[PDB]
Amino acid sequence: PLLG
Amino acid sequence: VLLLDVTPLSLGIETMGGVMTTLIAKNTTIPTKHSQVFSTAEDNQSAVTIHVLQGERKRAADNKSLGQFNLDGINPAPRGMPQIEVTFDIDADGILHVSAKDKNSGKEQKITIKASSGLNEDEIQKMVRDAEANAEADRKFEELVQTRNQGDHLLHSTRKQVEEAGDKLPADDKTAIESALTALETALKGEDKAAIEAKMQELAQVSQKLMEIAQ
Repeated sequence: PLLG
Repeated sequence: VLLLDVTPLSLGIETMGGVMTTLIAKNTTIPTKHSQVFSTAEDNQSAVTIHVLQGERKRAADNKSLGQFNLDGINPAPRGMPQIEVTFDIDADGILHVSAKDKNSGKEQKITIKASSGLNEDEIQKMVRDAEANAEADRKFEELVQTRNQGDHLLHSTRKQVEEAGDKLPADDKTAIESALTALETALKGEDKAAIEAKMQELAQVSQKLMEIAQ
């Protein structure tokens, strides 16, 4: 559920 | 009705590891609105890239790019704490509105994607064909990205806990844990699922005192  | 307007392919975004996370599933009837809350990959991250994807492949790179856009102005925080709500909204006219809202800083950024964007009737069948053709490979990639994000979580959480611990941790434990974290960081760069799990296992075998202290 993480974005860079 | 004799007719349904439906999505021929999954719509979603790229998440950490270059995976497609689906917000609107294949064969969804329009109009439709779905949202999911995402967070930051790194400590003190000031912005997210929203990369919008159409397709059925697990690898972000193997799907059709509908566009991307940034949401800046994220306030300094530990990774995983900011709440970035992503909304995909397809109206009656088949236009896709994508929004990212920071639930702290209230900031919003959108991209609008015309009903005509993305893959043509043929490319859709070629994409659906590839999904099922490369299904085994997409599973293997999926559990490598899972393994990688578990190792990255273990790396980051362990460094945090070594610090909170300070003098409480025997020198012997710290040397052993420090060596294992270096070895795990190195293996996380690579592609070898087995080598990541081996370094994760080393860190867990040597970390028992640190885990007691983190109590």
